[PDB]
Amino acid sequence: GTMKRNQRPSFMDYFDK
Amino acid sequence: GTMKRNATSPQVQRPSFMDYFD
Amino acid sequence: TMKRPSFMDYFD
Amino acid sequence: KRNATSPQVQRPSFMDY
Amino acid sequence: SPQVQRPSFMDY
Amino acid sequence: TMKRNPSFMDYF
Amino acid sequence: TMKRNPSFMDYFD
Amino acid sequence: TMKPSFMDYFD
Amino acid sequence: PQVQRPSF
Amino acid sequence: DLNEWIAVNTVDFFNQINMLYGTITEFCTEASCPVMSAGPRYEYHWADGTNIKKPIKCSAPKYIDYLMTWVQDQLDDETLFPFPKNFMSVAKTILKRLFRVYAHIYHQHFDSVMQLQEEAHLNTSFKHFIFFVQEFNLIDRRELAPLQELIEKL
Amino acid sequence: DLNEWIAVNTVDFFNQINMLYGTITEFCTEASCPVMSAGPRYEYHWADGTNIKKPIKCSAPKYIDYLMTWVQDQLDDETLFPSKIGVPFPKNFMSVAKTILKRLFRVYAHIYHQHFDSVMQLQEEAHLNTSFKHFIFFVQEFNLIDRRELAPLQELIEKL
Amino acid sequence: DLNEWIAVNTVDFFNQINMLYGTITEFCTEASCPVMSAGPRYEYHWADGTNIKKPIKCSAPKYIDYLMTWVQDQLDDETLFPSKIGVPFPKNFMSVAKTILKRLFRVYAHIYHQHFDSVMQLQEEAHLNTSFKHFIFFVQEFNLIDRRELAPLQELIEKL
Amino acid sequence: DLNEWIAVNTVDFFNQINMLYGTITEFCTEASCPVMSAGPRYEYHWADGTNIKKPIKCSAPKYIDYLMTWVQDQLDDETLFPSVPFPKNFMSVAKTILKRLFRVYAHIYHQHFDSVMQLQEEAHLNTSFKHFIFFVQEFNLIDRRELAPLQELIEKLG
Amino acid sequence: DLNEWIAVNTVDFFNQINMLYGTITEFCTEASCPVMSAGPRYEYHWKCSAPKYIDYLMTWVQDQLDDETLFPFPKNFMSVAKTILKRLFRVYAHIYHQHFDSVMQLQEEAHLNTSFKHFIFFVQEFNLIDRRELAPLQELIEKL
Amino acid sequence: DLNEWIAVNTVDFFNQINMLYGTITEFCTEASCPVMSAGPRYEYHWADGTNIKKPIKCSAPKYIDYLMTWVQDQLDDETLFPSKIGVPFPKNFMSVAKTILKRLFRVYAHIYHQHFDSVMQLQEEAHLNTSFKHFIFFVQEFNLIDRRELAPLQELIEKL
Ligand SMILES: [Zn+2]
Ligand SMILES: [Zn+2]
Ligand SMILES: [Zn+2]
Ligand SMILES: [Zn+2]
Ligand SMILES: [Zn+2]
Ligand SMILES: [Zn+2]
Repeated sequence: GTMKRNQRPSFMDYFDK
Repeated sequence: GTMKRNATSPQVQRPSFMDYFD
Repeated sequence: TMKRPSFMDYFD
Repeated sequence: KRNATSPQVQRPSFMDY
Repeated sequence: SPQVQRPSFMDY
Repeated sequence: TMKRNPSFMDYF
Repeated sequence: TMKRNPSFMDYFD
Repeated sequence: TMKPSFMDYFD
Repeated sequence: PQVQRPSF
Repeated sequence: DLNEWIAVNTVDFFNQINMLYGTITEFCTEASCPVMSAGPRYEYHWADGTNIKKPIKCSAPKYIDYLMTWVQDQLDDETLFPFPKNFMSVAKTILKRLFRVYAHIYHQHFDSVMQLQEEAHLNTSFKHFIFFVQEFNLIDRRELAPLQELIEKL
Repeated sequence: DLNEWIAVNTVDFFNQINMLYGTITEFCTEASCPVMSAGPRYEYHWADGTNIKKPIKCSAPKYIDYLMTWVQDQLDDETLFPSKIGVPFPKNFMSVAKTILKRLFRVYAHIYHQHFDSVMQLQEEAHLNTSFKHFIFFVQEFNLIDRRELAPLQELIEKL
Repeated sequence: DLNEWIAVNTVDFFNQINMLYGTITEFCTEASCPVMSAGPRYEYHWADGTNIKKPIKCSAPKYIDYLMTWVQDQLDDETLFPSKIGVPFPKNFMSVAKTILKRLFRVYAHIYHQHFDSVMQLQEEAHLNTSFKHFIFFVQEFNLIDRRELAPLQELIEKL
Repeated sequence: DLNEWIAVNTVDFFNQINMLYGTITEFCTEASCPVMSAGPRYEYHWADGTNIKKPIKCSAPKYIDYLMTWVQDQLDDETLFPSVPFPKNFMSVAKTILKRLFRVYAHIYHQHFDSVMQLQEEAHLNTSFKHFIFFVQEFNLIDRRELAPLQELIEKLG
Repeated sequence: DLNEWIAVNTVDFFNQINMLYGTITEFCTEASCPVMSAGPRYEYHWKCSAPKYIDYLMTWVQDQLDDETLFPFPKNFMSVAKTILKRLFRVYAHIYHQHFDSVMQLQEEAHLNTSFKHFIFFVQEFNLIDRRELAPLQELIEKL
Repeated sequence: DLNEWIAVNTVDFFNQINMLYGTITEFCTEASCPVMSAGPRYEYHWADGTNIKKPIKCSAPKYIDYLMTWVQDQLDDETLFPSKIGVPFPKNFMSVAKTILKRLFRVYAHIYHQHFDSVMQLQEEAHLNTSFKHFIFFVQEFNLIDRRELAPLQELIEKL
């Protein structure tokens, strides 16, 4: 397949306000 | 008289600009 | 260039 | 000198604009 | 109906 | 225009 | 020429 | 008027 | 080679 | 002394209201405002005593038009605005009627004002206006009814 | 960076306008729309003006033709719309973008006032509204059109 | 755009200052005020761009005379302050307004510094204070005068 | 009708993503991004193609390059995008493009969002992404599983 | 190495202090600040006024910075540098205590704090000022 | 007025950079640095002085040499950087400040890329980093340099 699946993402912290 | 006081329907609602001052 | 109420019913 | 007046400068009304 | 394309970033 | 080198402020 | 014996710190909290 | 590994220091 | 701005 | 202060302020607020009303005049129409009003509860009919005795029920655009012409004519009257015996009486009637333009704008066009981002300007002008008339009691509490809750907040 | 954003959005809404008008071109004729207007109260006259320094009174379909051809000519101008990161924006770019957007706005105004019936008949009102909403938010954030030009749709703008 | 609001305020305060200055014109003379000043520390020199360039050190009554006609000439200048919506504000308008407001401020300072005694005798302090407060609120909200220019009355401004 | 709508939107977001990726293209390199990914759990391999089996493992810079080149030619195809009616498999093609364009958003948010904020383009990326997601939602042009890498983000925008 | 760093910092902050004090020199008068102090509990002698001390100070500092034999290093250079920085600190202390309200009115609180922060981290870098001299602003410093 | 604050910092950082480069100028030679660069991808040519127009390809020692004399000359220009309170900032001042800061940045970039080794030997890593952090925090707050120019240190800028 062209799409593969294998600590929170850090950009989400920008939205937590 | 130049100024007339009506008797409004009770369906009338608070003017929009008052909840601006809320 | 620039010089001198029907559709608005849809948004009410 | 003696131009100590109150001009009371008016802007035109909304009509006439 | 143009559907104007800006350039691919790799070209840009 | 302007060049550098109070008895009313007592009221306040 | 220094010798010992809060009007702005309210700004910082 | 306009056209490497020092960043290892920050680890 | 320092540049100090004026006092007053 | 006191007359001159009222005169200059009367002229100043004439300018401010015309500027403010100017921002929404195209949105104040025969269809939108069939009558001069400050909410459903308060409508005004035009009269100036000399030309119009029996007050005419007219639209907000037309009422305000009649008004500003009437007001503008007096400001240009050297016998009234250099004082005459009746100056205060003249000033109060002007101020009393200019207030109604504020009332119409708040009630009928406040959304357009905010959209045009002129709400602060309107409020600042109104605040200055109300404080001005209250100090010298140039307008009766009865006349201020349409905006009394707002005035109390000031 | 701010320029690049203005550029891509200017192109994007231009594409959106041409698509939307395309769906209703049959309803916009010389007979249906003898002049460029956004209701009886608002009429517009075309001028380039380098090619035409005297505003022309023409029909809505033809003006839109002048408009869209005029706008596209500028979009294809590399000195205005750089195709390379190595070519800087002209000093007046924003002024140019503002002028385009000011005139692109008039197409929304004409469609809403004279052909909204036709838009709905095609069941494309949401798309028109979606396109317009994005457009208005873009121009307001960057002050790309003065309040006086936006008059014909003030009530609509207030609702969005 | 903010041009009309700034315009009406500039006119309004212009009217107020002449009224305020008018009440004390009898107390402002060549002997009392040989120069335009706002305390010993602050003297001002007059220079209108069209007639007088190299600034003149002159008395307070005359500077204000030079000043008020100068400002008024601009107010009666249709090209600067449009009486019609179809005439735009000039591009340098904002800059013009600031210079007017900047010089108008100096009239407050002189009245406060040298003639507050006469104001109090007339029991006219509230009018001056009210006018001044409103004026300062206006120029500060829009940064129409540089902080240094406001120096002569800084302590008073802080109390407001 | 709906086909014209998908057409302009596909082109528009193609434009928006390229400018946006363009702003950080120098910071997306072979060393920084050895693989095309959107967080540790989401990796992508490039494929074009026909009997897709053992597609290509490539870098993020190269993957995105391969992509835009692939997308761009379809956009230039008059038989697909009339500048002539739309072909029947048009929808499927648009879905494949939109599905793959999404991955650039995902990569940028996951791997280069710090650079975006420093460049002061956070609002622009968010605006573009919001519009993009709202567009695909109306017609389900991307299934919920494909949107997985940004599902938490998608929830905040709405 | 270290001498050149302190020199440039001393010169740089000298520029900053004069600019910052400059925004309020008119409002710092014989009447407003009759003495050099940073609140009632902390007074400094060069007795003279706050306006005069800083004038005495900055003219004195200016002479040192222009001294090629001091600031091209002499062995006592460090002590001289420590002496200067210690006194420059007193201007911060005075401004915070006596004129902070006026600063915000002019909207320079951010600039003063930034200057102060950079300054304090600098003197702390080499402990160029003893803890006791920094007493008048002790509460502010930990918050930074 | 924002101008006085920007002035001292421009002066402040000009001083810091000359000092820092001073510590390693002997290790920056025509042989070590045949061109002014900030990593392999970034080379700079000297121009927009009115003396030298056609950007000249030269070594880093010379580029930095031409730069600092040019910057210093502007600082000593009373018409550009007023030494008097009674003298206003020129109308184009802000623009002048940006060009200086933009090129001053290039010295940071060159030192980091080509001379960080000697800096660590001198135990000056903290000093260079402290100066740069202050520099970047200053320029970002007032948008004095376009980010496109800041590319050579983007990764470093993010960690601070
Ligand atoms: Zn109305
Ligand atoms: Zn039509
Ligand atoms: Zn006088
Ligand atoms: Zn990457
Ligand atoms: Zn003091
Ligand atoms: Zn080198």
